[PDB]
Amino acid sequence: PFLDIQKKLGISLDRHFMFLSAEQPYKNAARCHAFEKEWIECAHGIGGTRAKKECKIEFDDFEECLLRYKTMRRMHDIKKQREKLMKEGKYTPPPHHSGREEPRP
Amino acid sequence: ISAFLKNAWAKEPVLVVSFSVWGLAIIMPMISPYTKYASMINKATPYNYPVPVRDDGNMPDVPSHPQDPLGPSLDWLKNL
Amino acid sequence: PGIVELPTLEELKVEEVKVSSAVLKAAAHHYGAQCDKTNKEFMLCRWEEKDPRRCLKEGKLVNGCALNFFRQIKSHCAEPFTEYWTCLDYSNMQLFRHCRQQQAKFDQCVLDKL
Amino acid sequence: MNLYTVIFINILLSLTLILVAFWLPQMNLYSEKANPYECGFDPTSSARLPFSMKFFLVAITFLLFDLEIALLLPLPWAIQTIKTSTMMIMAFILVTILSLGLAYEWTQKGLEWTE
Amino acid sequence: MPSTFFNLTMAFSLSLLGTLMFRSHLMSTLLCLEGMVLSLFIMTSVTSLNSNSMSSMPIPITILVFAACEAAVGLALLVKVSNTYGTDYVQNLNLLQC
Amino acid sequence: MFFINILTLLVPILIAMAFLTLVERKILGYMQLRKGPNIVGPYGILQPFADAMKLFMKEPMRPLTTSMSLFIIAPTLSLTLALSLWVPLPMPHPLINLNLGILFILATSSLSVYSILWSGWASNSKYSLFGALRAVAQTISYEVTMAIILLSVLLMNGSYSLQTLITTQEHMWLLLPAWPMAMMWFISTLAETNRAPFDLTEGESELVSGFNVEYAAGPFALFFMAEYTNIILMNALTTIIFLGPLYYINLPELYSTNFMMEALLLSSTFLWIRASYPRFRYDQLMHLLWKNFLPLTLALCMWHISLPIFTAGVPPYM
Amino acid sequence: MWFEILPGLAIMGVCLVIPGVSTAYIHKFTNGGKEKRVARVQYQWYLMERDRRISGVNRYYVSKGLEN
Amino acid sequence: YPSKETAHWKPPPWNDVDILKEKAVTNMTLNFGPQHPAAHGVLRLVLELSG
Amino acid sequence: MNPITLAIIYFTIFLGPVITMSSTNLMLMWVGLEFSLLAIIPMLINKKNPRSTEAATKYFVTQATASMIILLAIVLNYKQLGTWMFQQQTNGLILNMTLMALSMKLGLAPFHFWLPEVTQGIPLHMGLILLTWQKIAPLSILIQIYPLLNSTIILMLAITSIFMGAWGGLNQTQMRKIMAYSSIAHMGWMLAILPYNPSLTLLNLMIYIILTAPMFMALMLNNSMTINSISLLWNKTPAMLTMISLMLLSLGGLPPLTGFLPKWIIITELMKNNCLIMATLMAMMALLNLFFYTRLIYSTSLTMFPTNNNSKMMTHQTKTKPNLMFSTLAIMSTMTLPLAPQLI
Amino acid sequence: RMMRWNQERRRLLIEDLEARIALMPLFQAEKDRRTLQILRENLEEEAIIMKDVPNWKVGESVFHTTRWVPPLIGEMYGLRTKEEMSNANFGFTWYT
Amino acid sequence: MNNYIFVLSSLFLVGCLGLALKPSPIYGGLGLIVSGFVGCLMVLGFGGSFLGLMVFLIYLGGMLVVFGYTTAMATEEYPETWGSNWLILGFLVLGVIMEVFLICVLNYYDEVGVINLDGLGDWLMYEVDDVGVMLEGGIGVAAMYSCATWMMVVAGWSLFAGIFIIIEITR
Repeated sequence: PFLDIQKKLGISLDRHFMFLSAEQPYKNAARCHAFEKEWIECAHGIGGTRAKKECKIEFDDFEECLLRYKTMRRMHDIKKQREKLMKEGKYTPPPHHSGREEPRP
Repeated sequence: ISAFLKNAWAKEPVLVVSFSVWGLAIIMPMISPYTKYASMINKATPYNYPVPVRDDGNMPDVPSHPQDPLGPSLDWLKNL
Repeated sequence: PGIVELPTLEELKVEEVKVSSAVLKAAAHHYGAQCDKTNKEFMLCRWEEKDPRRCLKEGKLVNGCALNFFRQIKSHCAEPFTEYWTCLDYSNMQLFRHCRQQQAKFDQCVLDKL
Repeated sequence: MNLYTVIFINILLSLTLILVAFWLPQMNLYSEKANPYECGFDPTSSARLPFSMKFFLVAITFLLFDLEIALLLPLPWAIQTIKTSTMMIMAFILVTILSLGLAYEWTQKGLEWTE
Repeated sequence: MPSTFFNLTMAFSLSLLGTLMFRSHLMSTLLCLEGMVLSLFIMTSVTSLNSNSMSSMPIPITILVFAACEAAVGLALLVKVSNTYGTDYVQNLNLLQC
Repeated sequence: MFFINILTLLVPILIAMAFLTLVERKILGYMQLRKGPNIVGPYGILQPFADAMKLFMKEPMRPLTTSMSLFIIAPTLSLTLALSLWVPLPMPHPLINLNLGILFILATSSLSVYSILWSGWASNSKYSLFGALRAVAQTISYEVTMAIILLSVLLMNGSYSLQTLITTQEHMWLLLPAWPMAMMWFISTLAETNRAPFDLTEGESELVSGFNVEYAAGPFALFFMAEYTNIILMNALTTIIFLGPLYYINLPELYSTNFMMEALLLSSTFLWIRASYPRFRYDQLMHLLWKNFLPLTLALCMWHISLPIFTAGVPPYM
Repeated sequence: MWFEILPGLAIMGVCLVIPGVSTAYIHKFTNGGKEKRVARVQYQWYLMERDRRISGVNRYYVSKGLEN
Repeated sequence: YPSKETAHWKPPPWNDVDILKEKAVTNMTLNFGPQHPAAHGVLRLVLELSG
Repeated sequence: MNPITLAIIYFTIFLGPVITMSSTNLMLMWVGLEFSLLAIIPMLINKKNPRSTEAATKYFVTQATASMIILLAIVLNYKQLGTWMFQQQTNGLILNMTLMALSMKLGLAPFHFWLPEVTQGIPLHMGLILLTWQKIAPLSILIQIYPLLNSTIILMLAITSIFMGAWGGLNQTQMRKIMAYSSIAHMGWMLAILPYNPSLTLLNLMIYIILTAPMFMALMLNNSMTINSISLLWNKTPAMLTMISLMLLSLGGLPPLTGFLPKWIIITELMKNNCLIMATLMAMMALLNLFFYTRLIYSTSLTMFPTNNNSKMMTHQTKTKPNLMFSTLAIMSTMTLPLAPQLI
Repeated sequence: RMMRWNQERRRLLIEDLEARIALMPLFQAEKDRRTLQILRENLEEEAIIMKDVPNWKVGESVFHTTRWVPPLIGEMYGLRTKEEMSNANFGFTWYT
Repeated sequence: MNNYIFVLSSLFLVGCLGLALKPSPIYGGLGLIVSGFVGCLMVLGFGGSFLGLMVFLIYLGGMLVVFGYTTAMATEEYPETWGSNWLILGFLVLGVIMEVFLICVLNYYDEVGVINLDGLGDWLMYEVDDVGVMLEGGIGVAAMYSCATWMMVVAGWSLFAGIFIIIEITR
């Protein structure tokens, strides 16, 4: 913040709900709690300029957890190949994936 | 002001009632034994799981079994 | 990057309760009393490891304890328990307040016999 | 799926009644019958012209009061908190501020219709 | 989520476009602003529900409150311009050219 | 089967409304020292059927200046909304069990007003405009306090679910804890249904007929069907919220029948009032509400926020 | 006389009793002789789905007790 | 620097008040009758209403 | 306005920016923006004349659109990074839109056509607030995100506004519009130096405020609002001419006066960063400002314009309007270069 | 009366929530095994489907970290049928 | 059901398109009512509840007041609908077809990206706490009474100041 009134006075008007890893009602952690925590603890201390290069792995994991682009790519590719193989006639959907399974408790 | 209050009581009873009820809404919570118990009850209600904590051998108060005497007791809620 | 390490279908096999939600509710309180150490060890495993693949051996002990508990009930207090959880199942939200008498019967039966 | 089914059933019932009402009756359409109604005499002017609203101020004030309603509607879940004192103080401040705004408007003649 | 966010961003874009190009009535411009408000609230709501971030669900309601306050101010300004000129046409709002 | 349940919930409600019309006419006649409908069928039972057939066989007008789309849509919306609102009401088991049933009721009721607004604007007639802009003020009046009253009463229920009120009133009516609010809620229902002493959107005396002046035949009949169904609905909501029937998990029939008795009582009281009182003016209504109920309503909401705390009687959630 | 008002009121009373009684009966009929299990929380949904998978008929109302 | 357009421009008013072409107030003209429930059948009260 | 309205409205105008500069959360900065926007309008439309209403409407529409664009930026940044603050990894388009919308709020070109009209419409004592106090919040929002801004976009806007303000100043005869255009030019400098060293952006903001407030109070003194009107101060109030001349020249930016320090230091930083072309062009075009200030100086202080018969009674009557703050700010703005090192 | 009745309801709610807490460990283990079985079935099928696609690592994670990441419903029910997927998406929202 | 959410979002887009084209304010209000309903449905389908219902309520109230204002001020002898103006009609159809074609283009260029019509409905919900109890959005919103009181303070002040501002603008 431009003027650090809150840090100066020791109060926390709005600094406690900045990210997904902050305290949630009834201790229900948000999606990607672990990833965000890792990224932020990695990036503490070192400046932003250094973090942008030295916490990149953590940030990449975090964005993957939150948006999930690569997961969508992977599932799309798997189901695309499934469709191609099925149209060719070289694959069958197993019983458990088809609709009849031995349902587990 | 006895005169103005007495007149208000008859000519604008609605506002007299509203202001009186608002005043009571503020006054009573401070003046009441039971107020402390609301937060205790809401803390008693167990929405989430009680997470066990590993016994390092030097934790003397937290019990080992739920039926052990040690630990918080809701007798106060039972006979509030 | 690395191949995930899912456990095999064989090691994800264990004898399972196969008893309905009403039954579990009716048996909950005594099942929370007895079978405490086992469940609590498994729960600590879950929370400490954070990896579901690393607590399977303890979860199966949880299942075994549940089976033992229910086998004991079936052996001794079976009929009162059936009455109790029938009455519970009938209720819309499986509320205890509706079946207290049958609850008293079951509780007395277990207290004396077991 | 049940709510969608029942709402669509209601829609279809209403629309079916309308269609029956429009295709069953025997009709005769002519200009004098169709022309608008105004106590037996022809319209001195169309009804699309500006129509002054004499309660515009109260109408706008309704917007803000309804948003206050929105702010207050979480109270039933709020009371299930642990910070009961904080919740009480905040709700009391909110409602008292509501009352003060209404009182100022009243004393300033906001609610008296404009002539 | 992805398709929904794309369509919602397009909706906000269209409402912004509608606001930027006028069409005589100031009331319609106010309505376009109000529609952008709707789209933004929906964006925030879906984002929070997707992330299970219940600490950020207090914020869409603040968006609604402040958007309502500004909309009320806009309506009052419409009332004043109407009192001045007899209509809400934006053409009449051209005095300050000089 | 769900469709059979839908039929059992719709058809009886519509018939009950149909005969609410007859009951109104006969009660008013007797209170005014006349007998009312009693020649069409035995004791006038067939009067609603004759009326409905006549209305749906009369030619539906389509006035030239009107906007056909809205002029046709509005009645459909009125009937659809009035019928829909009966969906989640526990009697004692709701057909559809909604967690936020009260908010759903409020949303549907609020959208109800748009039927009147759009019909009046689409008529493109001066009396139609008068009716529509009177309905606007009627809404601006009741809507401010309806939400607060529901909040205050639900502050003893702990959740917006309707079914929870069945348990809330297990050992007592909510009327006793909140009789001051019950009265304000009753007047608010009187206003919302647009009925006397608050029937200012269709007041025959002032506007030949309001929003419905240009409507005729079946399109017209839908408006009145929705009006009377809404009367029954709102009195049912009052009966469920306040004046809780007797619920015992052993017999839901007891709840159903007791609810019927009380709902008929209140619906009869609506007509009682209609015949007993004059008509408010459409600025006096707003003044009444804003300057009498709202000052009291806010104080009562404050007090009912305080009550669960200083009495340590927080409602349970779930 | 005021008695002649009451035929219409009786028709009403019947027509408004049918909804609730029918709903209760049909809910009980279509949910295995037991009132419909309300799912007002993910916990209740999970319990119902567990029963659905356990029953083996893909029905949540079918209850398996100690015998299973 | 006057140009083609700016010739018709005029200096702004000293006080910000600007003399405006009068806005005639056109009250609506309702026909409270003849056929009205309150007109007693034969009155064409030509009401001139504002709001 | 009754006292309670004055208290609440002025307090909200003061609150908004303070919230913006003391909020760590983007939604709360947006809340501060909305506070300022809502609260200013009644002060603008206080007069209730036809021009005032139109000025208030223009302000409302423009600022509402800007606020919505900023809110879109905030929401999309949330969608991306699960947080309420802009990070180095934030998508570039989000920052571009934020800069663009805060530019619209600030009045920078090419989103500058709205400011002159509103300033012309509104009275002077509110023109001061509009051209001073309402810029602190948006510029604070930018400064809090300075390391991530786009040099190309910022320099383009800055040079555009310098050129546009300089050219617009010449034509106008109205003092209110002249001060609007001066505002545009100085903001152009501020944003030009923002991405490189925001300390100098804040220095320029301070000096511009400290120079504009005295000038606005000078205009308020005799409600002067035109070149012709201000030309009569040699008769109505001779004393002020010296400081008015000095202050206009400073705003223009002549060396001995303080106005040089902002421009000189900013040019120095830009040259350090190798921004030679933009620095040269901005310095060159900042001289039209001196031209259309020198015309004012000629009209008021150096030449004596024709007066009226009735000014004699203005002479007769007494005056008690100039404040202490006028003298303090005017001297401390036009006689402080020798203390420049302490300022930067 | 409302105070006393509400207090009674609070006690009953605590009792029911305690029953849930007592039973939760069993449900957590069952869910663990079920989700792991679903994941491994998916892996087997993926092994067959993507046998000959040029460059595919069958069990490759999309995450650098080796920590366990809970599987989201898309992964869990992706290869199953539209019925199961739509159940996972709407079973609770669309009521019971 | 697979296309449920995408259809709702497209309907929202169409309602917003109509609003942008800006017919008479009456039709604008009607269009925004439909759009608010569809948005509430989208939020409901995304696991929300209180937020969707609140948007619907507040928007119904807002459009009520707006309609009242339009009948008085924003009115014309011949209000223009969407279809009345041929340019509006043509651009309505153009916008609909343009969005259809843009959807196709984005799908083709990025088979998986902003839009995944193939695989649509497979990513609506990501995670859910299966055995939880307190996960309802009303709880998060009510948090303003405990953990985010600053939000309440600022919003309440906004409404309070709104009262005075509105009165003095309308004086």
